[PDB]
Amino acid sequence: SMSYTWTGALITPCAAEESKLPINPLSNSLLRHHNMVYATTSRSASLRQKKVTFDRLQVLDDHYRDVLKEMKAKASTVKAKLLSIEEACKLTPPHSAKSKFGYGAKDVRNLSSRAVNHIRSVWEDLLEDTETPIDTTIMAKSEVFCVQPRKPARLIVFPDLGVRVCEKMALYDVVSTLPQAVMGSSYGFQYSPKQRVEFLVNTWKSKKCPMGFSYDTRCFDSTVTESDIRVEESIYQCCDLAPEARQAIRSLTERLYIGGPLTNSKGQNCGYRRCRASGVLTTSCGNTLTCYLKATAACRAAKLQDCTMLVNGDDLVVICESAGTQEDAAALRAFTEAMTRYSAPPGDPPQPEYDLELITSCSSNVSVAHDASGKRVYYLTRDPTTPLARAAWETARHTPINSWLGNIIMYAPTLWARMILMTHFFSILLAQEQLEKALDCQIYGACYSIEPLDLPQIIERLHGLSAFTLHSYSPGEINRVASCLRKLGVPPLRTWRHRARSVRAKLLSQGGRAATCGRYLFNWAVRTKLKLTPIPAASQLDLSGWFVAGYSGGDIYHS
Ligand SMILES: Cc1ccc(S(=O)(=O)Nc2ccc(Oc3ccc(C(=O)O)cc3)cc2C(=O)O)cc1
Ligand SMILES: [Mg+2]
Repeated sequence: SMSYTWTGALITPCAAEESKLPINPLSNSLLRHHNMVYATTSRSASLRQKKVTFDRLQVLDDHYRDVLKEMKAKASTVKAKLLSIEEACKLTPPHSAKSKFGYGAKDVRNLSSRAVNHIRSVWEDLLEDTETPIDTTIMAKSEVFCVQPRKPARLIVFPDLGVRVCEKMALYDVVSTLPQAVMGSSYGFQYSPKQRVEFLVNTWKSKKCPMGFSYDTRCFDSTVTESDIRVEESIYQCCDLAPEARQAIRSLTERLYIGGPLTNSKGQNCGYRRCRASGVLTTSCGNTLTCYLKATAACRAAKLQDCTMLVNGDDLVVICESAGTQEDAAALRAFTEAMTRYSAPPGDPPQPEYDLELITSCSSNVSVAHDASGKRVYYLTRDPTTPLARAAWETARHTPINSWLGNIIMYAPTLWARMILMTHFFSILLAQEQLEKALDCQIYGACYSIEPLDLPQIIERLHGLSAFTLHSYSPGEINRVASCLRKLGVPPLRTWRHRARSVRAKLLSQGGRAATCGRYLFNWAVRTKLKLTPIPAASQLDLSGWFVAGYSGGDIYHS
């Protein structure tokens, strides 16, 4: 069927939309070619609609059914709990989109009577009505990028706040534990960056002759069929569930997940969706299961040998035993035709890779550097263009979510995160006296509130002390960074080193945690290297829930 149907009403913004990076003294200090940075707006929605609107072709075979059963066998071992209204409310980010029924995220978090009572009526409605398509809002997403040698806006679709809290009640526990139970080590979100690198590196070295490839599905959400979503529900249904949770899942599947009506911000009927909605709780888990199911079966169809996969939502990376250059290229092509029949045609043409550093997955790649001892150390990195562009935008404009903070956290060991992001934001924060103010950022889609001053302990725990001593990065990595800086008009190494020494001096003079940030985060900026010993606070850190599951588009806040 058609992924989308349109009435002709426009996808409208609900306020003024900024498209250009402001000329700001602070941001200009980070990136000078401000004209290369732009934010997508509803003005390009029409372009996106065209690309995501098409008929889906799907042919299921024995391999598909075989794998599905294997997956359900594992799902069968799970017992999901069903969250209380209060537990669900507490999972709503403070900046979550308000309800059209007289209450916002704040009322939900504070368990206001109007919010809880409306939430209860919505739940009761899910138990009683198994057919009525739930309404959803379609909006053009506002994201920042750097121009290329421009991307149209992504379209997000999400139900009312009341429904969102109900989703949490019925499926939060499911989407948090089912993926790992069914997919085991193949489930990417259970890994921290370091553990992802470890898994990838060990898998790679475990092959006699490794061959790997990332597989990019063209607009994955739109390729998801009604069949796919019901297959997804069938897996969820193998879980031991509370009666009400079971009905809620059945109802949400038919009324929301398989599709439904689209309404713009002006309240006008916009069209109909028959594919994955980007803004529901099951999107990450659902996409991961779907991608995993299709790929695993595609692998069997292509006769790839000793396949080891890593799936993060619609992101897939496979590492196998090579059968030789020619055979590999043919097998990859067969794999692709298999995925195509399953309704997951390729966007960028997949290509086999024989150098692990050249494989980009989850927008990142593995690279190696050296610690102070001179020992090789693997770590996760990525082209810094987008991170830097967004860092600039966030410097000039206040944003609910600070991607720079998440990038410092997730890419702490990288040359660019340390040289530029750390230096830039700490100098600004120290100057504005806000080192103590907690800020929100996202990790695998979930929102977290973090204190910049705790960064040293966080980095030590997630990446190890070596994150503060890496040097001698790869020529490929160094060149990518340097070319990025020239492209965006970002100051050179020497400028950042000078700025870094300057902030480090100040951080040290403040004592306490600031001093710790100065010693560990910027030891790279000085010749007189301080001794970096284990930070006591890094022992009493509970960072386990950070890497349990993916929640992008799931409106999740972890506290
Ligand atoms: C966190 C960090 C760690 C070590 C150093 S270093 O000064 O000890 N060595 C390097 C300094 C710059 C660099 O990569 C660049 C970056 C920018 C430019 C440039 O501005 O053109 C040139 C080389 C790579 C390395 C290395 O150890 O491999 C600087 C920053
Ligand atoms: Mg894709």
